[PDB]
Amino acid sequence: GSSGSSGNNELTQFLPRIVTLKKPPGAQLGFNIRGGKASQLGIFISKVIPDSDAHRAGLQEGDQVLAVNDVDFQDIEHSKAVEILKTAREISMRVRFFSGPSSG
Repeated sequence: GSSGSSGNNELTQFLPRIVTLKKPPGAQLGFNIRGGKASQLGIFISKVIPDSDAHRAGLQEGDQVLAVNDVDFQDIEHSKAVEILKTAREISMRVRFFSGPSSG
């Protein structure tokens, strides 16, 4: 199953956002994913096509992918992360700010 929240909310602070993609007919994600081999690492926005749904969705090299379509992306293979996204008709992963206000 799948459940969400409807209405209206806008309080950016430290909450994970939802980057949903529609993906047009004849598209290909529009970005790559890095991190993940065997250890665990994480699935982050390796690269984003400068003219894709993600680029528009507001994706930025760094937006860590917590989970994708419920499935967690904390301990998953790269290919899987690539496959899932692809296979998955509709992309709906959980991302969140993974960078402080410039340490120092």
